[PDB]
Amino acid sequence: ALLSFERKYRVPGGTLVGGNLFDFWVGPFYVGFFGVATFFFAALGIILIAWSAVLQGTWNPQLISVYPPALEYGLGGAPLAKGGLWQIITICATGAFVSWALREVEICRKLGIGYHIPFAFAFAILAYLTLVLFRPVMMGAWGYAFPYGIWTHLDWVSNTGYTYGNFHYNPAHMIAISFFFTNALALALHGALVLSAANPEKGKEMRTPDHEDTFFRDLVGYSIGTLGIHRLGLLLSLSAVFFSALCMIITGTIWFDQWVDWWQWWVKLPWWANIPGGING
Amino acid sequence: AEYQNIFSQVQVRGPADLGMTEDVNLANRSGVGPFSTLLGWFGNAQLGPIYLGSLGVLSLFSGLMWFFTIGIWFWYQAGWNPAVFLRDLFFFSLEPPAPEYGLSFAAPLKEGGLWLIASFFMFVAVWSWWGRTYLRAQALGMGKHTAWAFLSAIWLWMVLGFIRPILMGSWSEAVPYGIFSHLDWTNNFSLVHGNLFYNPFHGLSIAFLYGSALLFAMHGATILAVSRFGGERELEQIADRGTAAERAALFWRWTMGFNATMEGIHRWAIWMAVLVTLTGGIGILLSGTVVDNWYVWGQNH
Amino acid sequence: DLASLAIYSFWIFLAGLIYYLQTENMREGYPLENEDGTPAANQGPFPLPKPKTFILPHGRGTLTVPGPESEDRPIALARTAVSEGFPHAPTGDPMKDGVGPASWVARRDLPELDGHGHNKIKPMKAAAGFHVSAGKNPIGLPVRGCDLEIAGKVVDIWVDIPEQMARFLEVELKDGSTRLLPMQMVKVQSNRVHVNALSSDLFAGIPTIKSPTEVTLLEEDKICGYVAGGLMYAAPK
Ligand code: BCL
Ligand code: BCL
Ligand code: BCL
Ligand SMILES: CC[C@H]1c2cc3[nH]c4c(c3C)C(=O)[C@H](C(=O)OC)c4c3nc(cc4[nH]c(cc(n2)[C@@H]1C)c(C(C)=O)c4C)[C@@H](C)[C@@H]3CCC(=O)OC/C=C(\C)CCC[C@H](C)CCC[C@H](C)CCCC(C)C
Ligand SMILES: CCNc1nc(NC(C)(C)C)nc(SC)n1
Ligand SMILES: [Cl-]
Ligand SMILES: [Fe+2]
Repeated sequence: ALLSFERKYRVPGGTLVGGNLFDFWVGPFYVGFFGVATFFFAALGIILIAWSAVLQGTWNPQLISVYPPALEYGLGGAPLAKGGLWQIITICATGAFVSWALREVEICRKLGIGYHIPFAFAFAILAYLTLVLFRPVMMGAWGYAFPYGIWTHLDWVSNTGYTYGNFHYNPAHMIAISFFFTNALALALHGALVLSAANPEKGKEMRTPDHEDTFFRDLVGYSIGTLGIHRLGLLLSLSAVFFSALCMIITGTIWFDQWVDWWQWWVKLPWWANIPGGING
Repeated sequence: AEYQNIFSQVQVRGPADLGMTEDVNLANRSGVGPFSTLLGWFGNAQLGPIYLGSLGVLSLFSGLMWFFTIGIWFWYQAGWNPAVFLRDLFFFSLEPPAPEYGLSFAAPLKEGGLWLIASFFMFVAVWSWWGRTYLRAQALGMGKHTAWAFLSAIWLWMVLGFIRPILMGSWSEAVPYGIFSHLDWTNNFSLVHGNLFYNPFHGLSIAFLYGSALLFAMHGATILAVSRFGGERELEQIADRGTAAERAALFWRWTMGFNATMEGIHRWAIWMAVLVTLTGGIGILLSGTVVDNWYVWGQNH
Repeated sequence: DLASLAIYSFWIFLAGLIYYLQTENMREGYPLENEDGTPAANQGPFPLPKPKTFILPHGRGTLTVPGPESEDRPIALARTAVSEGFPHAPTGDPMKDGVGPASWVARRDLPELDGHGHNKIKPMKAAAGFHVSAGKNPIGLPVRGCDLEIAGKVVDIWVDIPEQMARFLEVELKDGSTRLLPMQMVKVQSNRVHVNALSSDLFAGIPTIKSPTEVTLLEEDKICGYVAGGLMYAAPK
């Protein structure tokens, strides 16, 4: 079925591959070549998870966990049961995400809007590929990647983190968190502001953008504006994920020690490093 | 290539907007600040004016007293040595009283009393500011959404610094005032409580923090993608649906089977972000007071 | 146990919050329709939200949503298929008819107003004090389509006054009339302004503004829609 204003937008065109062969919708969903590709990769990855589950001897989603190959496998293929299922499921995940993105692009072209959304979803994909592909390759083994299970992947984050002491001390981890925290702060404020102008005090007319500007000027001495804030939210979220990828791609590839050691570039600097007093002297 | 509307091609400067009067007392509104061509590439160029009423100055003064209290203690830990100050700035820590003193304000200055004085000033400074986000909105005839979402953040803060330590019987359970020390306190907190990954409220808080980055990336991209139909002007799209709103919704309906509206997405936004600190506060509040070990607790319930 | 009670309570709250949020996001576009325009049998599991009302400023009346919903304009499209889920082909010129990526909405035929009731968007020539403060000044530069021919010259910039930003470029054509091009569909360069969306001969097709010092929300949608429609429909040149 259709939204009341949707019909006028359901025209032929926009596809990158297949011509008009896959140029149709199932219910609300656009299909396209990349919709059948997504389905093929998602169908196959889910079947392989369920195969992994029959092998593990459980149906409980809380317990199902597809581990990657042992480290001793390096970057070779492994037998289905001992990491091969993870390797294929990862290939299927990657092809699904990339296909989902290319499908978003087809949808952008049909509606004549910018490609900002798939460009943005690509950063999430690159972060995934950092943990699952780029870092493991630079480190020498697929086993360094995270296992596909609801709780076992958390344990991976715990084990990987504590290999380098407190991971808080990773300077790129600090920047990423700063961007994450600032992102949620910004989203709360933007969502509030628009809502506060659209849904004002009882017995008041709907507010204008000038009110939105004036509120943030009164409160903080600066309004970034309607365009600026949507630019900012995009910048913050993307930056957060970029510095996430960065802080992991350097961990175990060019940095191997406890991360707290990084900060001696400042403390144990020759001139003030000897001076008596403070914490580190 | 195609222009992306991330940075402006041409800036435009005009008479500064002094802003909406409404019920604002203009006596407390400052003069207009100057324009920033650097900021103008990305957002607005105008700086100010700002409102600074009886409550805003109280907040500024208590916030500064907090900074000057942390600062005077950092200098004393440095032995009044400016070179040592810069080198160990991130390692200094105003720690709370030890457990022996419990919830008493009777601790000597050098062993946690100064922490209590800092905490007083920060308590006055945050609540003064929260009253301010409320009053600014009231005077402009706006909703109180900014104040109510701000209470969510204050709640997590209130739990870490005040409500949890009080139910635990000692100020020593509170968070120390230091860059690196507050991270170490955060790590010990999880170790002590049997891995905070297994605190279901911590996992919710993560879902919402990750989900805030997801949602703002989605909405920021969406609006920039329909800014060619004036989509950033969200209030006129709410009052009078334009093709910007329509295309945006259909992008997502076609992509994931369902969509928002121009107003409605900002409800998704305010809750996604608010639930970060709301769940997080609950989860911290329950650690130690009700559940000693989250991993253990998880394997039974 | 109290933590169990908390977590279980929250999942109850969250399902209630999602339900509320999804109905809040049905205040436009619903109820869903079949392809022939009639109301669809299947409407999903969430109910239509009970109406709300915004009182618009400057005597502009009130919007009730959800409520009586129509396109209130002719849609030049035809069904491609007997069953549902298939495209609808333009019966005419999709650019001039307003369909597909060239689409527009029947918005109020009045200009967006700022907070003091004046026009939000005005040409810089009628905007006391406004000048180009940074980047390349496009006024006086040739405007070039994607067939590389010159459609005209930029004669002004239309600015959003409250936000202080350039929204449209007013461009003079061969015949001497002018048209507005959205600023986020142009690339301003050191010696010309390039418009990837449109070929030169198609600039005259951009719908026109009634009054020469103001633009209505209806005209902006018609304009913006037509230009972005060029990415699909002018592309074979
Ligand atoms: C003891 C553990 C360590 C620690 C160890 C690690 C490790 C190890 C890592 C992190 C990483 C991160 N840590 Mg840490 N971290 C610690 C403490 C903290 C603290 C804190 C409060 O103290 C904070 C705020 C953070 C914050 C963060 C983030 C900055 C970052 C994860 C975001 C990310 O990468 O997104 C990226 C987003 C994705 C990967 C999502 C991918 C999405 C894909 C493309 C789509 C999936 C589609 C799906 C299958 C479809 C579903 C279908 C239907 C819906 C049903 N950490 C402690 C000190 N942290 C990680 C990082 O930076 O990785 C890049 C990382 O590897
Ligand atoms: C980023 C650094 C670490 C990491 C650190 C953490 C930490 C720490 C936590 C999680 C938590 C979660 N992580 Mg994780 N997580 C990582 C990478 C992934 C990947 C991936 C393919 O890249 C996926 C799909 C997930 C998915 C998940 C969710 C199961 C869970 C809630 C997060 C959320 O809502 O985000 C925001 C996204 C949305 C709001 C969109 C909805 C996404 C839905 C809910 C995800 C469903 C996943 C589904 C079960 C996958 C199977 C698909 C089927 C086979 C078809 N993570 C990397 C390896 N993750 C939390 C948890 O509670 O774990 C149990 C948690 O505390
Ligand atoms: C080893 C350490 C533990 C850990 C221990 C903790 C602890 C302990 C906590 C968290 C908390 C959080 N953790 Mg953790 N956390 C870990 C690993 C992770 C990982 C991961 C591995 O990927 C992730 C994604 C996270 C993610 C998160 C967040 C969801 C959550 C913080 C939300 C927030 O917004 O705080 C930032 C926001 C605030 C603190 C609000 C404060 C706002 C105040 C009022 C503002 C004052 C400003 C001040 C006056 C000065 C500046 C003003 C200037 C003038 C500008 N954690 C590891 C496993 N984590 C917190 C939580 O809620 O958990 C349930 C928390 O307490
Ligand atoms: C880069 C900034 C942030 C971001 C942005 C972002 N995410 C996005 C987008 C954008 C712009 C989309 O357009 C796209 C979307 O359509 O969302 C509605 C998306 C998306 N982000 C999603 C999830 C997601 N994003 C996340 C993060 C982020 N997304 C970043 C923080 C996260 C986490 C963990 O933080 C998750 C879980 C999806 C809702 C959606 C992409 C949906 C998709 O790709 O569909 C095709 C694939 C399937 C239907 C299933 C594939 C099945 C696989 C073959 C099997 C699963 C294998 C998997 C590796 C196992 C996981 C087990 C875990 C327990 C570890
Ligand atoms: C109308 C847009 N105004 C506006 N201004 C600002 N200013 C800062 C710098 C605090 C983000 N924020 C918002 S929402 C964050 N909106
Ligand atoms: Cl005030
Ligand atoms: Fe918005």
